Amino acid sequence: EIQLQQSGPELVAPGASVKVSCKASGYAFTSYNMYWVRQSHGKSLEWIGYIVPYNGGTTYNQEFKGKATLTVDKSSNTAYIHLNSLTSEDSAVYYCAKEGTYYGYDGVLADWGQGTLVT
Amino acid sequence: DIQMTQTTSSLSASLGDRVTISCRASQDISNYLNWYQQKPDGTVKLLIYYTSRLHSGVPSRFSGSGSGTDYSLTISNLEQEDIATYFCQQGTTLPYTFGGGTKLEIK
Amino acid sequence: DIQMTQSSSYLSVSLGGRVTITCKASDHINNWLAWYQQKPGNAPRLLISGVTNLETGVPSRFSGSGSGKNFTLSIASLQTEDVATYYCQQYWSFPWTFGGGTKLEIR
Amino acid sequence: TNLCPFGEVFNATRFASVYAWNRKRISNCVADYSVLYNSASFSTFKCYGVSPTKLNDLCFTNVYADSFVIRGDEVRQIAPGQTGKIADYNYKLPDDFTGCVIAWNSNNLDSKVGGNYNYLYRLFRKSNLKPFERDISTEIYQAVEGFNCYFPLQSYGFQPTNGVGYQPYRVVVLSFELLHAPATVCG
Amino acid sequence: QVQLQQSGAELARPGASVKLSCKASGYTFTFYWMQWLKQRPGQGLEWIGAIYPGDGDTRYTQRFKDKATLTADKSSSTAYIQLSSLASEDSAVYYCAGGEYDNYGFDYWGQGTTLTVSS
Amino acid sequence: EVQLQQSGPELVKPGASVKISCKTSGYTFTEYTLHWVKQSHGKSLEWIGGFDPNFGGATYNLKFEDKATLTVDKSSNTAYMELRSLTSEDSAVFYCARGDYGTSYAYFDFWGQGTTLTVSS
Amino acid sequence: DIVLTQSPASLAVSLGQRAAISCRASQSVSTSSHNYVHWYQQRPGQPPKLLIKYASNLECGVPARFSGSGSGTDFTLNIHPVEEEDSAAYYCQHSWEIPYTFGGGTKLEIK
Ligand SMILES: *[C@@H]1O[C@H](CO)[C@@H](O)[C@H](O)[C@H]1NC(C)=O
Repeated sequence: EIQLQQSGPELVAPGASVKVSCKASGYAFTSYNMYWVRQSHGKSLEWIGYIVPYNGGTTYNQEFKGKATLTVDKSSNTAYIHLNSLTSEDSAVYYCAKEGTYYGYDGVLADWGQGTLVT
Repeated sequence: DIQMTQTTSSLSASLGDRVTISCRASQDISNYLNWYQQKPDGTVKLLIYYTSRLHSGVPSRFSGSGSGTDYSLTISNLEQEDIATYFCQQGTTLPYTFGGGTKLEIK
Repeated sequence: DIQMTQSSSYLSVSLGGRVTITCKASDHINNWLAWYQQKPGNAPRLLISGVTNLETGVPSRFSGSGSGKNFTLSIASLQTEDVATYYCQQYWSFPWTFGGGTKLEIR
Repeated sequence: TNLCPFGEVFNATRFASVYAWNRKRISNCVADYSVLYNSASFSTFKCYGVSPTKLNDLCFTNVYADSFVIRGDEVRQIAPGQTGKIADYNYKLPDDFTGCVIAWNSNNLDSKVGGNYNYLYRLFRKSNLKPFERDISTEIYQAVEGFNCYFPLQSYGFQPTNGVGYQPYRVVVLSFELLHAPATVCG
Repeated sequence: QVQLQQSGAELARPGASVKLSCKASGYTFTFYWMQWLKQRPGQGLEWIGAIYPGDGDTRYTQRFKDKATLTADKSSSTAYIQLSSLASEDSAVYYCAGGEYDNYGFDYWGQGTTLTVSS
Repeated sequence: EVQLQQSGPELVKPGASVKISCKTSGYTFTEYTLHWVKQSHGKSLEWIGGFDPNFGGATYNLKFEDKATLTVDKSSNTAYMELRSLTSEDSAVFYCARGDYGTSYAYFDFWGQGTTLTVSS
Repeated sequence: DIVLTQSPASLAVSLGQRAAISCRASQSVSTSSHNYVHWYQQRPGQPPKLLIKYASNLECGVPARFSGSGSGTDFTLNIHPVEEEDSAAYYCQHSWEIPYTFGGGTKLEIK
């Protein structure tokens, strides 16, 4: 079905970099914008960036324009997120959530991955 | 009124050579440049529509490239088959402004 | 960026009653307000795309409403399976900010 | 001052089949998209090359509203880059597209109990289309009606008891032209 | 196969008016632009203008604004140019060209009508 | 069962208003389009274009978009027609045809008696 | 605007022999499952009544002597037994595209 599975939890030292994956499988991967979101423990969600698979053009939030760089791999239907120049505040769980298969509106997210907790 | 100046209006070559044709625009047309071919009979057809190699049903030899203002068509293997005046055009502003055309010829 | 506040970040009302969560909007979002539900240990799940259109497969207890800038989600009869966090969301301008949150705890 | 017609292209009584898709050129009138904004009817409102926040704060030279009706499962092939039947053999959108695909769901209109055999789509074709092309050649494609020579079109069956992936989603594809020239349609 | 069928050679007298024709057939003429050109002998092409046969609104250049006039006949699938206020400078191999997508060039072209102005 | 009867024969002056009604009874009105067809002095039949009850709209024929307008009051069980600015050539018999449910009609099941229209002064 | 031409424009039949009426269309109004041509019958002063729908399937409630067939560009209608009621115009129709057009129409006369 529409299964979005990510890597396990990640532990990193400050001033370092890690690349979290998100393997999509079970639909037309080249037709869906894979979005990305973050959630610090027990607080609201706020955006990171979203990636279009066939073209690669991405949009970003102004708070992550310098930190997070999004890329895609059309071979295995995985969209990876690269985080550089990390810190202590940027430790949360990261989701990759495509939109619904029949709605279309650009914002809504109706199929979320597991969630990768980063330190 | 961007002014497309194909500075060369005639090229000399022989069979089998890799010959490139150029075209220079005043402004920056933002990758909206085409490359036609006008055989002596008048039968003019398109070769590549979007500057970076996007060709339209023509043989696999015609592949150009470029970026910014200065673009350049390129034929890798030549034959008397491809002897004509190759035009360049910009699609970004009205009125469209075609090029001079580089009449190929055998040396 | 538009930002959106919620009525209370902690809500406590009796089981089998009625909850009326409200979501305020900084600037005008025409209709494009969604609603999510995260109960601890899982990823959220869309409940009401648009201001009222429930997602297929969500029980008919949840029924959202609103107009202008302040909207409201309300449950008909609570159960022990609907005590989760209820994140507001907008999709009008690119910073589709989620709301703060509201954790339901039975009193 | 003139408010253009999205009213003879959006709430039309009958939309054209996929293989022969209509097109209206609108220009010289102020484009008020506030009738498209405030509605929960439209399933998809996906603006490419533009953001739907600003559609009322821009000026263009032309708009090209291409109406048709496809199957609910195939409303994601109306987008730059995809593949399938609606994208290859029926209606292909260019990569550098700048418009707003809008595909709501009309199942009460385009469906009958026994079937609605009016809306068609081209199923077989030699090559794939070129951006914004259409072809209405209904001659028997070949790979007389028999083996290895079967008609290229096959109609859609739209009963109300189909699910969602087999329902009529009236698509509309507004296409804006960003050309350095006198701006005709504004906001 | 779409061809833009164009008239044969035609000659005129200085002071008269000529009406060339470009009968497009094989594709939906009423949907896309028809762009008229003018190739004087020994130079590059020179965009005369264009017409949208659907509702008939034209994009005129500045040099050829007063002499040339563009019309179209939706029923017979043909497009017209009327060269008026003739002179010896109106000798050229005129052409007609159009395509469904105008940011991707000119797909289909006419053979050419040579107008010769002599006595 | 299905029985349609239009208004009586009507003589018209060139360029005037005419309302060829069609009162339908015999089935649920909101489940069948009510098309119109014209036949003039032994002519072949030409489709005017027909209404759609549930939508509230119409799909006209290209050649008749100018002079024909269709109106419905769904509670009165009637679909109307109107001819204005009509030329002396269009004096014919207008059959209040019947089709299928909206945008799904192929064959005209039942027709009407016929409204012989004659244009003269 | 598909046009429908029928010939013979006036047919002569004997009251017992086989008949044949043909309607040829400009395009090929046909699908691998449905042929799109529907035949009609109009006596003087009568509205048409659908003889055949989709060029094979007969309506229920007709003399059932009309059986027709045709695939692609050319369609054919048949009347194997003939009698007095079959003195009418045998029209044609297509449900292909929005402009619906009826053929010229042939006339049947008994001998
Ligand atoms: C179509 O017509 C209905 C009739 O009231 C109107 O409500 C709707 O807004 C119209 N659609 C558009 C896109 O204007």
